[PDB]
Amino acid sequence: HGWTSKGQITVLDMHPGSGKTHRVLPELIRQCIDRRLRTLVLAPTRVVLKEMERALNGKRVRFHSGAIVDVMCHATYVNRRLLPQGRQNWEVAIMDEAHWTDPHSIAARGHLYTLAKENKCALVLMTATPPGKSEPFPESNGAITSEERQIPNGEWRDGFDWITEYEGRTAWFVPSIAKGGAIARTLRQKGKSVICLNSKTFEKDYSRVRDEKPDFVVTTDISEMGANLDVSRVIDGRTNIKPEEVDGKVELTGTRRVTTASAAQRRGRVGRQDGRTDEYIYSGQCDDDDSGLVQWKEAQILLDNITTLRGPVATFYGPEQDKMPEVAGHFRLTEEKRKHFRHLLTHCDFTPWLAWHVAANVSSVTDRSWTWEGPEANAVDEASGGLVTFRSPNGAERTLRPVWKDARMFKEGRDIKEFVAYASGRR
Repeated sequence: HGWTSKGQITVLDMHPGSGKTHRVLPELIRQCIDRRLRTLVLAPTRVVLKEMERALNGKRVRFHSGAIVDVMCHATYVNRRLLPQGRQNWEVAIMDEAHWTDPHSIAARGHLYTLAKENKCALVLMTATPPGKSEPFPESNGAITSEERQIPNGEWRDGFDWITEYEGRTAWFVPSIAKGGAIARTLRQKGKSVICLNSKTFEKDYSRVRDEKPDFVVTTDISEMGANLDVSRVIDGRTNIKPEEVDGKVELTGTRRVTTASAAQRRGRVGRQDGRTDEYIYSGQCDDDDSGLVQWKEAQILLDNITTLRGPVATFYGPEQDKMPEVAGHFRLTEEKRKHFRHLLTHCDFTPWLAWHVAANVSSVTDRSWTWEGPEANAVDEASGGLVTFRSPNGAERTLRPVWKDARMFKEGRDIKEFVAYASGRR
């Protein structure tokens, strides 16, 4: 009765240096291929999928963009299950970097957990910070000196000489793309090479880190899911952006303290070379209560729409179930509305929150009046001056003013011009 038995859940929590990708994953897959089990492997990012492809060199595996092993991203798995026909089951599921609080990652591990509890598959979660109780300063075979210092929260001129006098390469974690922009401006002004990694740039620019060896990588939490930045120092203000639903709108004002699992992953970027002691420089405390974030509602929206009313009630993975904001099934859509939802998610780059509000409520898929018929206060500032305006296909001038306002559609990685392409009926 081993790890590939239907209903077994294994958590592999090993640190860097224990052979996870190059020794442990290829052995897990060899056993699955030997036992002729249909096997699913989930990577968080295409970057990690490329590493797996190298580690699984010379095995019979299908990588998504004869084989009984399928390797794909967390998000690809969820987006496939939103299709009527995308619902074949695997007998063994292995999820890498399974701590990610991206909504698709939460719903993926919730779904696989639900199947494993109904004895439909075996589940392996691989993460150094399994969901549940975390420690901020885990001991490993890595050497890390952790020290608390005041850290700039934006541009600085004088002081903080320890930042620029350090010899060797740094990863600086920032709460948002905007804050990262500020830090990168000052670092470049002071003669340092900088690469910015975030939701928008990670998949394209991660490879530049190995190639260019910049003095600083200025990174959002995107780097907490398997990024090997080859740095000797982490700078960590221990903050993140706080997307939350307030008065029926998604807001992006100010910040929250990172979870302990997040602080541990940020610290976890260093300590990778046996024999070398690295630095983790931090400011302030962690906060484990992230239950107020819109990510839990978004993950329930996805999980509700990749399970059936007939199939028994789905849950988030073990301890995350306390953070499911409504009774399971609450956000389930009709086939017809789920087709609209999936289109907005996959073709229009909508957030789950906004794709759900639109698909659930709008009179028809080809209506765009919801983008200008909202309350006055839902307008968007235009960089060039005034409020954002566009022309409908009928040629009428509109002021962008959506019925459902999600601030994430207008900054933090997304351009207003892509949303105006939707609203103007060009997408």
